[PDB]
Amino acid sequence: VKELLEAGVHFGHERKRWNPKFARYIYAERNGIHIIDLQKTMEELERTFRFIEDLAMRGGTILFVGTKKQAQDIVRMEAERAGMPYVNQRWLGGMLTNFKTISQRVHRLEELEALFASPEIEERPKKEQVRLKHELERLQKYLSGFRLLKRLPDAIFVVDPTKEAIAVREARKLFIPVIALADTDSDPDLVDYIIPGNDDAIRSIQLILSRAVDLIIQAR
Amino acid sequence: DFEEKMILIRRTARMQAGGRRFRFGALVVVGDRQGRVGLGFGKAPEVPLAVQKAGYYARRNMVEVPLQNGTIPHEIEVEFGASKIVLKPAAPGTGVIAGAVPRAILELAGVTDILTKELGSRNPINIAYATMEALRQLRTKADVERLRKG
Amino acid sequence: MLTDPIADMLTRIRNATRVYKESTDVPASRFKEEILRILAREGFIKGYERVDVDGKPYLRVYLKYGPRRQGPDPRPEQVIHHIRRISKPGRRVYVGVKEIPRVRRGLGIAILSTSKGVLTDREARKLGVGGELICEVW
RNA sequence: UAGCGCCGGCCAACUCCGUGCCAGCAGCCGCGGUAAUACGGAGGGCGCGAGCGUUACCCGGAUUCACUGGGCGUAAAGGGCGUGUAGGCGGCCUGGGGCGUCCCAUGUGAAAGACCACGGCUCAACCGUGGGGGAGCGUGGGAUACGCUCAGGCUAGACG
RNA sequence: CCUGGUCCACCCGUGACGCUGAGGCGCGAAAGCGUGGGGAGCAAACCGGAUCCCGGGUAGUCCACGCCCUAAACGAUGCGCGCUAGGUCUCUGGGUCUCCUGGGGGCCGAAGCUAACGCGUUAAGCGCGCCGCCUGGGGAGUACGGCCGCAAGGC
RNA sequence: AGCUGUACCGGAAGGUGCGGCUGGAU
Repeated sequence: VKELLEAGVHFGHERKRWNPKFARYIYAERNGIHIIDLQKTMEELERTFRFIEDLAMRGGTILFVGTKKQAQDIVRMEAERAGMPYVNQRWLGGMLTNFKTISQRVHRLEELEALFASPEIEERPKKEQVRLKHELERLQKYLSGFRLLKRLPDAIFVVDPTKEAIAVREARKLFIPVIALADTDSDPDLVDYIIPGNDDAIRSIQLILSRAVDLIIQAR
Repeated sequence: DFEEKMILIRRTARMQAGGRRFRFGALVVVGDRQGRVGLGFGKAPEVPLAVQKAGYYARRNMVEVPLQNGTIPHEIEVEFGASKIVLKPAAPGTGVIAGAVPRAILELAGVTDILTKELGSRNPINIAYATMEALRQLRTKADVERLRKG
Repeated sequence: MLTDPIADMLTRIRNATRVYKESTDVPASRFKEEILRILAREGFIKGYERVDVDGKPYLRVYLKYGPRRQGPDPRPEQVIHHIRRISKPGRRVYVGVKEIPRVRRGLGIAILSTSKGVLTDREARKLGVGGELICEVW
């Protein structure tokens, strides 16, 4: 401990929002809010970190998924400080189970960007330029960062398992391990390697992601 | 590498403005006669396409069967929807005593000695699903031992 | 009025194991203790303990599960798939030695209340006695 | 000496002519108004054969009286609602009886029939010899977990 | 004024005194009957008016006794007991009082169940006890026999 | 809208009393 407490890790949600399956992680209730037991936080953190370091040294890739508001930037920055892909803008329904069809769109993206890196755009009058451009910004808005995946990942990292329930389900279906920064209002059983902490509290997300990414770096 | 059996093709219709649009659904089993079974239901506008899709689903959906002496380790009763399947082990030299659908499923599993019965609803799709589920739910002496004592 | 205690106990075990509870409580009695020891021996449960709840004697039963499953629905494989009551009040089922059932080709067990105490089907066939058929478990 | 039924699906086995909702077929679904693999003949084919079919009755399929083994929100089926007699069912601990229950032994479960072994008819059917098994019931012992009865106690049901 | 049911707090008292219950015995909306009274309004039948309406109107609707005893008499869900996540609203008690703990009435929903719709601690889930009922539709709640009723009719 | 239990129809593709239900829309 001693790093988490100042980062606001152990602050959950109100008595209303809690998923009962999470009852084994709540220390106590204070001022109408649920507090997460820090001991088990540390223990599960150790377990997940051991997994991550072994996987990283083995050469596995982790797809970082934070599609909340305040999670976007942290996901982006932490992913950049690695070779790992990321999805932060929007999770398209079926990135994994339908990976084949998404790959076509990825190829279209790269070929279009090559077209703009070609002197052939002097054809296709300004209207055609406009259309293909609009397409390119749309693509780079969505399919950037997901680009690196030549194939299926070896793990997944989720900010809020309930917010990204679809991605969690997709990971489950394809027998891919699940890592998430779950909180009070999330189902423990769907997440293989769990970090019981905060999904709000930008400080907590920053700390967890930074530590994990640094561990990846030192183990690469 | 695998064998296919085509249980049924059906032509299901839907209304549109002054017309009927048809679609073909095919029920297909894929097996190796060694204890790997797949069941696939495939929908397509054309029969061969339905067959292809059903085969694909069957391949991407595999189940392992714990065969001893080409028979089941222990009897099972499974309900799916309104239909029930009853499977019961039999001594060698009995043969597969089953309806068309269960026989088709079980033959490709390597099963050669079994006594079966269908109860309640006898919809081929549901019977097939129930059969597959029952097969998914078989345990051996070793598995039980590991679960209990280990 | 609680008509049948033994059925109640079996149902409590079943209901607990369905929601993957770690422990369950059942009102204590001698005969229930016998059934529980039989279950513990055959490794269906982690084991039972004699406890007290607000003055009343209870049995605390600790349940057993398999490893965490992979893929969708990671709920662990059950150790007690199925538990019935054979001879209910209102229809008592007694069996001789020759009529003792074989459950799941022996993978499961059947609990009997013989004159020599509470035995599994195997032990009852070995000794060579019959009695009231209590329950089947697998 | 070689019949006899069948060839739309169930169900093994397909073509040509003749009539063209007529003659007719059909166990159910249903066939027949220009080929109709379903009606009637012919070639071929399928099944069984000194037999092949059709009616009548019984069991099966029928889990469609469900003990094994079903149900009652809307498919058929919760009584309009109470109070209650006969009946059915019944918490925890200790002890006696041994009715139910279980076990051992013994008697009876005739002959023929069913089952197994061997044998006689040139084989079989048929038959002979031997061996078994058998629900139930009588008798004499043993067991006491559960159900039952008594005898005592307890407070978690129920009353005050 | 007389009287029934029920909830909570103390945990004081008895010591299994319990649950269901075929017959029986009671209660049973509206409509309908008998013997008396009453009748403001509303209104079957009926009398008129224009082409499903508008004017009048007896029974009845009312009371007191005695009948009748049926419905979409419905939550289309028999009664009792034990077990299985919670969230929210609302009524009524207790406390140490916006936090607990009882008992009712609704909505969403774990597991589970269901043919689906949906139910889901007020189960249609998991179990035990007792009762009533079901077995293709129409003929038909018909005929016939029997028991009730003044009759309609009911079973 | 529809359905239903009783009661009555000498203008009965049915109508109206009295009451109930949603297996019908604000």
